[PDB]
Amino acid sequence: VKQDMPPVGGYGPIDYKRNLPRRGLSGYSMFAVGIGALLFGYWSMMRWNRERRRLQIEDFEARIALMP
Amino acid sequence: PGIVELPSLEDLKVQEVKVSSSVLKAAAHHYGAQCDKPNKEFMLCRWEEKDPRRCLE
Repeated sequence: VKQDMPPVGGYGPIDYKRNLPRRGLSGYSMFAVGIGALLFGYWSMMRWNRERRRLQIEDFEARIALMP
Repeated sequence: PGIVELPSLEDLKVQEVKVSSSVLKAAAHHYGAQCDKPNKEFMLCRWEEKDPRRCLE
């Protein structure tokens, strides 16, 4: 009998592919998302700014009527 | 040159409205609405004649 170490029954395949799935989407979608979220933030910032303008005018009314 | 004419302490003693300032701010809008009608006369007296000791009444 012989007791070397051959490949017992053959070994299966071994990959060597450059498998890069390319996660993400196209860049035009990235520009669309960026400009959309940016403009969303601009509109919300505009609304909050003019609300605080209203309250700032009310504080001006306080300092005007409080003075004499 | 010339002497100053500063008025008397017996005319310069009126009881203040000795409230604190935060409540004075908190009641300011209705203080400007109903009252503060004859003090634009006071403020016009001040801006026309720029002499405190002249418009103190």
